[PDB]
This record gives sequence, structure tokens and C-alpha cells, in this order.
Amino acid sequence: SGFRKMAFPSGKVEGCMVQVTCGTTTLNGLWLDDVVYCPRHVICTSEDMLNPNYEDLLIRKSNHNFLVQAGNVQLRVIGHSMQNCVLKLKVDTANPKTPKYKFVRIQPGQTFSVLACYNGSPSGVYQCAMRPNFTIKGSFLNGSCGSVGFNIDYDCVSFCYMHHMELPTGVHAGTDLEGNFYGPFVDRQTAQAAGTDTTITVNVLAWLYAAVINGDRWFLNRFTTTLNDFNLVAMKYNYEPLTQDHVDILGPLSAQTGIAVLDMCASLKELLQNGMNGRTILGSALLEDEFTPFDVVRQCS
Amino acid sequence: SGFRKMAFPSGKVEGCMVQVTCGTTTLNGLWLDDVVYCPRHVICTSEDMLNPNYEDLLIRKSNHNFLVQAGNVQLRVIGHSMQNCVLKLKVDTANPKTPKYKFVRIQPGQTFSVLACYNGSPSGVYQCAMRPNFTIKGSFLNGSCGSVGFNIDYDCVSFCYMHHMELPTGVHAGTDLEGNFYGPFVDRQTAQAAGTDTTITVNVLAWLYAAVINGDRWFLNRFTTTLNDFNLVAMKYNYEPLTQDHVDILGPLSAQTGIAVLDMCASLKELLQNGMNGRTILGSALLEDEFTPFDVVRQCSGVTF
Ligand SMILES: COC(=O)[C@H](N)Cc1ccc(F)cc1
Ligand SMILES: [Cl-]
Ligand SMILES: [Cl-]
Repeated sequence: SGFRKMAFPSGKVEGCMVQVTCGTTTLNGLWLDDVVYCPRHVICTSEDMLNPNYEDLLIRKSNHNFLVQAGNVQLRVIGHSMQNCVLKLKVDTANPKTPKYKFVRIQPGQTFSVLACYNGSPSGVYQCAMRPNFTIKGSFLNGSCGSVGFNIDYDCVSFCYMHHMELPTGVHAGTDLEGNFYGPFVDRQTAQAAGTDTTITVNVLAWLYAAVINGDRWFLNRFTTTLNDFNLVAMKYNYEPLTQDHVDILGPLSAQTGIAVLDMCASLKELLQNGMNGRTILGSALLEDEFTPFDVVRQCS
Repeated sequence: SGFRKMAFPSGKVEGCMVQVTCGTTTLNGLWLDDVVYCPRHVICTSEDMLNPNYEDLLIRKSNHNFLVQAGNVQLRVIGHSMQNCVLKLKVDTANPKTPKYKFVRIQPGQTFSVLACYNGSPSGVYQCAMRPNFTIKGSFLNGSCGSVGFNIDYDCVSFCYMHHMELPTGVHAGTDLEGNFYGPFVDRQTAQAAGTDTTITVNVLAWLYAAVINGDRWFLNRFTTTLNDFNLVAMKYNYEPLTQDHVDILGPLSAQTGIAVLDMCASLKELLQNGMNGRTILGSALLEDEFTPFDVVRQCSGVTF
């Protein structure tokens, strides 16, 4: 037993991380088969930060303006193309460490591991969720751009996030590995701010099911609720609406614990009303929302 | 910016994990050079585990009684011996993935990364502290035994923990890699409990420094204090005593924020007495004690391996 913020083993991603330099700018790239992926803003200079014309700045570059370093080795860039906000540098060596991989665009509430990297070297691994406002609450210093987020269900590495920038509230914005931003963000230093964030209701419920699996029952009650009455209460605490999809997804955790999804919804309503009364659930005095139903089943069974 | 519970990258350690089977028991082994390390309790049956004679059980075994699998490849065991509570299975082949490594024994309050594994397959990685009561608050299911805990210092992996057992309260006990238990525990099915735990004072103060560095500053105040006065408050709240050595180790963070440790201790004195008055610090309602000063300095300065 026990319950922890648990990241995927980072080794398969570690073997893909390289340093990309262009002009005076250095960040991380992701080396898969014969392609290095990195944020396109690497090609930006000081004045190219507000209104960069990426197609104009790129056509001015030769392959040899791009310095790609895998550990001590320099890779030879033989080709450059842009897809959305991601630069793809073709190189003359396929990465011998390339794992089984795919690119997946995730939805708000999904979790993933982040391999924070500086100068193409890994610093740490941790868990994040895509917030409802399409940001992530990461840990990222200058030079971390090109760090990626991933899942590793069943030997295949699913790349779902590449880090581009920090917003003024200290949260992080980035793209899928096809270069499309999560949320309404753009790779320009024009004033941008995340929408008001909300709590990922379905994840909070999954975590209370985790608490019950680990032998805690103090917060349960003899009440139930309609889905509609639950949503009318929850949204007064800035909780995401719970959908019939969210109810379906919790069916397996409902079956394992024998507590109906809407019974657990009643427990959450009361928790929101009462707080914890000096108690903790799985070592938190707050309601945790960065574990999905899938995460709880992976870790508890 | 941002501040997260952050494990070391686990790649160097993933390439060392194998499956070890003896009779009906499978668990994990650590393959370094030409030796596989695992818990000695792999040699026991249910019946053995109530009062095991490890000497006696071990001599009865032979090399071919130990099935060691690295991926889809059997390793040949050419020797077996025991060091304290760890079994050492000498194999015919050195791990070509062996990293630069030491075996290190850590102090309570020190943190490390756990690579939870099942059937020799790495499953997840998380940060832990060795609690003052010598337990770790892990996340382990059946077949997790032989999972290991480590730090990285430059390119050298320091292995500090091997998983042996779960105590009745859901917390975890194991050994260093020389097979010495952390805490007053033994590898037998008998009655064992975690001592009452205490809070790691120097780590809480490190995490307050991380909060200030990330612009969470509400708990700061005009007051200062002394070790003696603070330590009477600490003792009252089941907090480890703060030594002069801890103040020196916080020196860097105290500098970089212009809060002196006894200035911060005055902040912490007030939180224990008053609570958080409905607030959070770095998205926690609790006083987090599983980040060391080194953890905070490294994460906030982007140190790389
Ligand atoms: C060329 O180096 C850079 O990355 C720029 N100096 C900074 C930068 C530009 C755009 C953006 F969306 C994020 C960051
Ligand atoms: Cl998704
Ligand atoms: Cl997040």
C-alpha cells in the first residue's frame, strides 16, 4: 500500500535528450530516429520576441546555423522544417536509443511525467496534470525549454508535451509534439494570461477512491446526490463540471470499493462544506486533483 | 519557477534491475558488475518466514535454485552468499550497463529516489525521506521487494535503500545495500510496529525557503528567535531538534533570500502555534518535511546529471 505522486521511469526519454543552439540561444531538443524536435522560438533574437515572423527568420538559416550536441558528439544537421510551433532538424544519424514511441495530444485533467532538462542533460522527473485552463504547474528555470512530458503505458513512450514558456502567474505553457499549443497561447512575448483555473473534479473523486482502497473511510456519509445537484454545488467552489463520461470512467473504482459514484459525490460535497477538521487524506490536508482514475488503478493494483 | 517533488532521472538504475526467482517467490534484484543483490528472504517459504534460519535455508540451496532474468535473457549464477539481510548472487556476466556507483548508508531526514519495480521491470519513480523513525512512506505492492533507493552526485549513483517489507500501518522498511536494516526491524513474519514519527525541522525550514524563492511570503514576520527557545517549541510539537549544523547547511538559502534561519524559525514557531489561518504554502496545507536544503538549492538552480 501507500500512495505517492509517481512519475514514469525516465530512462527511455533520457536517451533522446540533446542540446540545440542557434545564435546565442541554447535549449533542449528531442532526438527520435533521424529528427531533433525543439521549440521554434530558439531561432528568435532580442527584437524577434514580440512579433516574430518565423517563416522569415527560418528561410534565413542554413543547416550549419543549428549546433546539435548529443552528450559530447556534435550531430550534423542535414535539413530544417517547421511544423506549427515546433522546429524539426533532420540529422545524418538515427538515435540508437530511440524507444518505441508515439505522439498524443492529451485533454485537460490528463497527467504525465516531465523530464526537466538543462543543456540537453536531465535534472529531475516529476508528475503534472494539464489544468482545465491548458497550463501546467511545473518546475522550470531558464534553459528548460524543449523539456518534454510523457506517459509510458506498456513499453511504448507517448510524448504529449514540449515546454515553450512561463506565463506571468508562474505556470507553464507548451505544445504537443506536432507543435500545436495547449490552450489559446502563442510563442510571442506579447502579454498573455491563463484563464481562471478550476479543480479537476473527476480526479478528486478518483483520489477519494484511492483513500478508501488504502483503508480510510472517515469522510464517507449516508447521503447521495443527483449529478445535477452535485454540479450546482461543486461549481460554487470553482470545481469542473462532472459529466456522465466522468461517472462512467469511475465505474471500475466504484465496483472495487462498492461505493456508487454519486455516493462519493455526496462525500466530496460535504468535504467542500466542512474541510478536513485537522485530518489528512493520503498525507494531504487539501483535496488532490493530479491523479486520474487510470493513475489510481495503475498504482493501487 | 515552480517547485515540485522531483526524483532523480532513473535511467542509470533502470539498466540494473533484474528478476530473481527462488522456488515460488519472484522479486527484484540489482545487477552491478558480476553480482545480483536481492533480499535474503527470497529463499523463504510462508512456513520458513515465521522463524527463519537463513544460514540453514541457504546452504540447502544451490546456484541453479536461483532463476535470474535480465529482460528475456537468463543470467548464469556461479556463486551465492549472504551479507546481513542481502543475498549476493555472483553471475557469469558483468552488467555492461553498470554505472559509476557507490553503496551509501543515509541518515534520517535525508531524501532519495525509489524506482518501484515488479518482475524486474521498472514501474515508477518517486522521492522519499528516511523518516526519523527509520520507515519510508512508500507506494509498494506485492512483488516490489528488491526495488532500490538512490541519489546521484554528478555521474555517480549512490544506492542507499533496498525494499524488504510493509509494516501494519502501511509504511515501509528495508536495508542499505550491505543488508543492514534502517530502524529496529527484522526480516521475519513477526509483530513489528513503526515508532511514533517526528517532523524533520531542517527540511520544513528548507521548504519555507523554497516558498519564499517562489514568491509565497505571507508567513514571513519581523521576529527572530534562538535555538534554545525554538527547540523548546520544536520538542512540544514532535519536531526534531534544530542543531547549529542545520543552520550552517541552510546558510546558502538564508543568504539568497535575506531571511536568517532564526528569522525563518520565528516564522515556523508561529505556524506551529497558529496554523496557516486558511492559507497554503506552495499548494500544501501541511508543513512539508521531505525536501532537504540540498534538494531546494539543486531544484532552484537547475543542477543536471
Ligand atoms: C532565441 O531565444 C529565445 O528563445 C527568445 N530569446 C525568448 C522567447 C521568444 C518567444 C517565446 F515564445 C518564448 C521565448
Ligand atoms: Cl487524454
Ligand atoms: Cl499541472
